[PDB]
Amino acid sequence: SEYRVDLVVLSEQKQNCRFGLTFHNLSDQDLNSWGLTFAFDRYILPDSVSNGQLTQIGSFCTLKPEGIVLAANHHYYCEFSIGSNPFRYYSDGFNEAMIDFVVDGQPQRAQVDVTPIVLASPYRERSDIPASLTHAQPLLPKPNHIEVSDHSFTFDEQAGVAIYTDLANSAKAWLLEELQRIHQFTLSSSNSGKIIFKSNPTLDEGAYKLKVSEESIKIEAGSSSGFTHACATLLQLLKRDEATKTMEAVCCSIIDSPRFRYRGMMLDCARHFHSVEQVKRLINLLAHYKLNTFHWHLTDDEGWRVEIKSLPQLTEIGAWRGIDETIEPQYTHLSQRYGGFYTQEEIRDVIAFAEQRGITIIPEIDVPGHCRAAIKSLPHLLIEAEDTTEYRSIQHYNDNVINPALPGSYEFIDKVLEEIAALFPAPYVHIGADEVPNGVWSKSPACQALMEQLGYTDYKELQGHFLRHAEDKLRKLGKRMLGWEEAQHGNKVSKDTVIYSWLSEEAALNCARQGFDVVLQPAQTTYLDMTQDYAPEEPGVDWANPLPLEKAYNYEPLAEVPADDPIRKRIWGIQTALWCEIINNPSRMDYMIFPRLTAMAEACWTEKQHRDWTDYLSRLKGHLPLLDLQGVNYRKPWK
Repeated sequence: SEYRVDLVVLSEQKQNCRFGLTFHNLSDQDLNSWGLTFAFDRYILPDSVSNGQLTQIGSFCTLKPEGIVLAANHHYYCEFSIGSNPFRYYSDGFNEAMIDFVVDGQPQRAQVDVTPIVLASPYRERSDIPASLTHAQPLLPKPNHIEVSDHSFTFDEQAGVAIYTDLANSAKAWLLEELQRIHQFTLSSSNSGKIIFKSNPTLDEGAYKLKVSEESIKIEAGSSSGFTHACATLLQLLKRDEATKTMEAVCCSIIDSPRFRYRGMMLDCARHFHSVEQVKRLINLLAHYKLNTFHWHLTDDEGWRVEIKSLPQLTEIGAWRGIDETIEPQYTHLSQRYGGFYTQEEIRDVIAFAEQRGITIIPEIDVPGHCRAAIKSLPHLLIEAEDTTEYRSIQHYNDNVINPALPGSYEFIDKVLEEIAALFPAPYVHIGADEVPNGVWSKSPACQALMEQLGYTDYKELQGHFLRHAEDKLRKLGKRMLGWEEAQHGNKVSKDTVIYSWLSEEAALNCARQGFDVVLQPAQTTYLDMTQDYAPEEPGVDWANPLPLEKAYNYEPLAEVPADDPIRKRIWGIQTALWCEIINNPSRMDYMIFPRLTAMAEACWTEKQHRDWTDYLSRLKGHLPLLDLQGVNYRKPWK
C-alpha cells in the first residue's frame, strides 16, 4: 500500500503508556482533507492526544489531523496515552487502519498498512511443556475408573451393533455418524451384533459402564447421556488399522460418571459472527469431551445475532456493522460491511443437531446494559431523546443501556423473550444482568418519575425493577432466569436466578451460601481467549493473565470443599468461555479452544484424585492424531 502507520512505545510507567504514532504518505500526490481511522482495543485518554482530534467509540478510533494537506513523502506525527501497564503482545497494537480523503471534490478511501507495534517490554519467560510419552489409551477426560487387560478386540465393518434399549438410540446414531465422518468406518445395526448397548437403571445420570472383551464390547447406562458419554470414550479408545479396514480396542473395564452436572462452553457470537457450520462443528467437538451445555451468547454491543420475527430490525440493522452502517465497525473488518445472524430455522436445526449429542443450548439476551446493537436497531422504541445523562460503560460507550422507564423497553424485552422461549426448548434463559455503569439514568426525566412512583432514592435500584420484570416474564414462559456474577448484589433478582460467577471461587461459594445456584466460570482459569504462552507473537488477550495449558490444568474446582458438604447441592458445575473480541476465523478459534478445552473438560468430569499433569499430557499427546484426522487447528504443545 501507498499508506503506512507506525506505532511505537515511547514510555512505560505505573498505570500509564505513551505512544508515538507516525502516518506516512508514500504516494506521489498530496492527501487533502484526509483523516485516519483505525481499530484499537484500549481506551485512549482524551487529554493525551497531542496533534489532532481523536474520537473513540469502542475499538473504532478516528484521528482528524490539524493540517488540511499532507504532502507526498511527508509524515504526520501524533502522541497519545492509555491507562495501562506495558504491552506484552503484538495484538495489543492496531488491528487495522484506513484513510478517508478528497481528490478533486470527491470522497475516497484507502487501506493503510499497519506496521507491527514496536514493543518495549515483551515477556522474556516461556511456558515449556516437558517431553511426554504417548499413553496407549488417549482418553480425555480421564475416566474415574479404568482397568486395562492384556488382549484386544479387533473388528471389521460387519461386527454389528445391537441395541436393547431406546435410551441408547441417539448415542448409537452418533457413534456411527462419527466413525463414518472421521474414519470412513461404516458399522451397521444388527440384532446379533458384537457391539452391545444394554440398559442398567442402577447407574446415575451420565454414568456408564463400558467393557471391551476379546470378541465383544458391552455398553451399559441408565440414561441417554450415559450412553452418549460411553460413545465419546469409545471414539477415543478405538485405533483404526489402515493395512486392513479394521478397528481395535484394548480389552478393559470402564466404570465412569461425571464429577459435575453442568459441564459447559460459552461461545461469543455477538463480537464476531460464526457460521451455523462452525457452531455445529464446535458443538459436536464439545460432546467428544463429555460436555453437556452450549451457552450461546447471541447479543452484545457489537451485534445482535438472533432473528426476532416481530422485531426484524434487530437483525436487518443490529446484525451488521461498518462505515456505511448504523453501527460502527469493531475490532476487525474496518472497511467492510461486517456481520450475519442466525435465522429461527437455522437455530432449530442447530438445536436438533445439539440434542443428538446430548447438548442442551442456553441462549443469552444481554440486558439492561450491553445493549447498543438493540438500541441502534430500535431507536424509536428504546431511545429517550430528552435523556442528558453522561455515563461510560466498561467498553467505553455512552449510549448502550436500556431505559427501564420507557414502555418500549418492556415491549422489546417481552417480544424478544417470548420468541426466545418458544424457539429454545431448554428451561433456562440467560439475561446478562451485568452491573450498569455508575450514575446511569440519573438525568433521565422518565426515570425521575419512575423513581418517585416506586419510591426509590438511588437510580441503581431501577435495574432491579427491570430485571424482576424479565424474571417474572420468563417464569410465565416456563423458563428459569440465569445471570452473570453481579446479578447477586442488591435485591436485583430472586434466589431462583442461577448465577454464573467469574470473579473467584471464594465469591461463588459466598453466592451459593446466600441461596443461589451457581455456575463456576472463573476468569482467571476458564477464559480461552487468553493467550496460551508468553511469546509476544501469540494470539489472544491477557487482561486476566496469560492462560498456558499447565495453568489451565491446575484449575482444581472446589479443591478444599469436603466431599459431603451441603453447599455442593448449590454448585451446578463448571463453564469455560470463548470471548471473541479478536477471534473472527475458524482457524483462530480452533487455536484458542484446543488443546485447553480438554483440560477444562477434565476439571468438569474427572475426580480430583484421578487427575495428574504428567498423565494428562501423555493422554493429550496420544489424542493429537485424532484432532489431525478432523483438521482441528490446535496449538501444538510440542513444536
